[PDB]
Amino acid sequence: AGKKVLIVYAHQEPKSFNGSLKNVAVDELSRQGCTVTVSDLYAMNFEPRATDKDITGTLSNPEVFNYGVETHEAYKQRSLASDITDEQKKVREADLVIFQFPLYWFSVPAILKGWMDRVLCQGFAFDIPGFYDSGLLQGKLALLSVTTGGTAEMYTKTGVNGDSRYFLWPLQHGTLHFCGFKVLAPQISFAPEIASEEERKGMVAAWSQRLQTIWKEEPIPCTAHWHFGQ
Amino acid sequence: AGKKVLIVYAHQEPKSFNGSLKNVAVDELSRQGCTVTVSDLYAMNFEPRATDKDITGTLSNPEVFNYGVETHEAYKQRSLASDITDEQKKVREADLVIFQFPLYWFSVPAILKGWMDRVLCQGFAFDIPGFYDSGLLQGKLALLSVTTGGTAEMYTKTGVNGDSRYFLWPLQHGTLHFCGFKVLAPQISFAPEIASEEERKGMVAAWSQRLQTIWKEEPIPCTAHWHFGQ
Ligand SMILES: Cc1cc2nc3c(=O)[nH]c(=O)nc-3n(C[C@H](O)[C@H](O)[C@H](O)COP(=O)(O)OP(=O)(O)OC[C@H]3O[C@@H](n4cnc5c(N)ncnc54)[C@H](O)[C@@H]3O)c2cc1C
Ligand SMILES: Cc1cc2nc3c(=O)[nH]c(=O)nc-3n(C[C@H](O)[C@H](O)[C@H](O)COP(=O)(O)OP(=O)(O)OC[C@H]3O[C@@H](n4cnc5c(N)ncnc54)[C@H](O)[C@@H]3O)c2cc1C
Ligand SMILES: CC1=CC(=O)c2ccccc2C1=O
Ligand SMILES: CC1=CC(=O)c2ccccc2C1=O
Ligand SMILES: [Zn+2]
Ligand SMILES: [Zn+2]
Repeated sequence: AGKKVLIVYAHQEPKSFNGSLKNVAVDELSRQGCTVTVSDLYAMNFEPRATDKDITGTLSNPEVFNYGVETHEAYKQRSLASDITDEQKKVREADLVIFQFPLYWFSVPAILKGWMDRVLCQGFAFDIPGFYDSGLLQGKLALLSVTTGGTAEMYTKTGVNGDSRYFLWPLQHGTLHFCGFKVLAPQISFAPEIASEEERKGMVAAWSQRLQTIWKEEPIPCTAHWHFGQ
Repeated sequence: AGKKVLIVYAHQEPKSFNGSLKNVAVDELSRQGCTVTVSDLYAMNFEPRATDKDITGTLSNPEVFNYGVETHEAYKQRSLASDITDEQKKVREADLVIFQFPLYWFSVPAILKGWMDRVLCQGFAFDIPGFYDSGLLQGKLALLSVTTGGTAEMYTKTGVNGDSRYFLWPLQHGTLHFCGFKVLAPQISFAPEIASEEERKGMVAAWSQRLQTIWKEEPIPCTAHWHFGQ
């Protein structure tokens, strides 16, 4: 049996370092004989806003709209917006979910944040109780491929931007692990725009190279200690 | 003389605890005689996507689209989308910027993330010469008024969600401090949905009451130590 992979891609320019790191993952994983699917959010013009338009049935409480309550109900009633369910299908079948994106304000670009806000709804990605170790999407793997504007030094404990693991907390722990995902070590391609053509090629190569043995990797200890190191 | 406050509001329902917190802020601040403006993102159906549409006119390089470069150029060129500039006019005139939003995946809702991604562009919010303590928007105050689903205990250093100061890093340090803002201690109305009518009123009341002396408040030492250290 093989593996299914979903690459949530968030970048406007196809000729970008992000586009390349995505094409690379597709080429490599496909070469391995893996089933690959890519969600080019910008190309799809994915709706980032969480509104009442995400529910197609009668609202539970039309007087006071509570997005969480409504989407949770909609998911169970199979009345969620189509674009939401489409992504949920790809995630449900995936064994590995890779997020390819440029660092936007120490987090993910708005279009990607919307993906996470609307797709990973209650009932699908988690329950109460049913998060973190017992998240509904448990068993699946997750990996963040982030390119940055700042350099590696900038992202050290004593660096101006602080340790890179600090901003990974919301994404890796608060989102991914919360949904049950097993987080693999993030892939951070530091300051490509500053790097030389050769250094860039090295970063792209390093990605492909790592992917060759991606299925043999063990997930990181998604704990507060891993991110902050007390 | 006088004070200007911009409240970037991010919530779908006017009858929500978030709507109430925003309304109260408008009340107290207006009572104080302050100049108050509110950006109801959802009502405005604000565009969270950072696309080429954000630039009006000829792109500096239409062959390869680089958002940060295109926008920075468009800012200096006065070729940015009106919806972005409008928000920039408000921010530039404000003395205090309050963000009212529910916690979405240890961060801000996608619509709000978009506001931060598109409005706080290079040339306006920051620039190679100035960031963090030398950020372009230096001198201005900033405050995050966030409501959470999880209780306070869940947000302790030894809790499931970890210390609240952890998820605040990317927002307070990575975004606000990066632009030069003076970050005031955040206001976190923990699990309002779970709280009793009595407890909630206490949360709302604490919000307005705090607003009475906001101008006498000292900006928190936005350091890594503050967020993670002891
Ligand atoms: C809204 C916003 C917020 C931001 N927030 C942050 C932040 O919080 N922290 C931070 O550090 N940075 C930040 N930045 C910067 C952002 O992280 C970088 O712009 C981004 O990571 C760069 O990646 P890119 O794909 O856009 O690269 P590109 O601009 O495409 O640069 C890559 C270069 O490599 C070339 N190239 C493409 N493919 C290949 C290939 N296969 N081999 C060799 N060369 C190739 C490209 O053509 C180009 O010359 C922000 C920028 C914006 C617009
Ligand atoms: C995509 C998504 C991601 C999420 N991620 C997180 C996360 O990372 N962490 C986390 O902890 N939670 C998370 N949540 C939950 C979210 O943080 C909470 O649902 C939200 O903060 C609750 O705030 P609210 O304004 O919607 O409250 P409401 O649902 O409006 O509840 C307030 C209650 O008080 C009533 N009320 C209204 N006005 C007043 C008033 N003036 N005085 C008294 N009572 C009043 C309301 O009608 C209601 O009964 C997430 C939810 C979603 C949809
Ligand atoms: C927040 C931020 C930090 C960077 O180091 C950086 C470097 C180069 C371009 C943009 C950015 C940016 O927006
Ligand atoms: C991450 C997260 C944590 C909560 O405590 C919570 C509570 C109620 C609804 C949703 C959430 C949520 O998404
Ligand atoms: Zn974790
Ligand atoms: Zn800071």
